[PDB]
Amino acid sequence: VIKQISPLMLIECKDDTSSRSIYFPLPLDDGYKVSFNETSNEDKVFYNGIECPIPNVYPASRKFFDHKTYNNYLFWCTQGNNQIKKLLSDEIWISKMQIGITKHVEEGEDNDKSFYKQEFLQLKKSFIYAFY
RNA sequence: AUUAAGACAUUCGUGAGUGAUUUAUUUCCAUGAAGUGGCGU
Repeated sequence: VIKQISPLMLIECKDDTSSRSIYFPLPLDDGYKVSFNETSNEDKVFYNGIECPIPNVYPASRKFFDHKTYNNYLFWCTQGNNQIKKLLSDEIWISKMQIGITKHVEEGEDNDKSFYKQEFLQLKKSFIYAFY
């Protein structure tokens, strides 16, 4: 019966019929322009293996890639009026840590495993999961 | 039938023990039980 299942989508349903804003993770080079090998036979890299031509990442806006200010992996993106709308991961999801026990009242039970910690996530109000 | 299912942050636990509303302080200071005699030169 089931033939095709689309990847799970993050959909923002705000108000009215309007439209569904499909949210995607930010590509790992959002505002970074990578400038690969200027072919001059020199300055290669060994990626645990064979030749690879020395990526050069610039802030696409010069300096170089500073990894102390790299946060494209904490962002989610959606279609805009010719610019990318960036939403932080912690705004989409809310995290909760739950303490759980077994009251164990009785008389002779061994209190040996009566404690656990559970992480529960909550999607923001105007956010739904969807797939085809 | 899906890295699922199942599980009270619960059991025990006195806001309690010690502790003078006590110490210091004159109901005292001033003050006359006193004044006058009267009647017929």
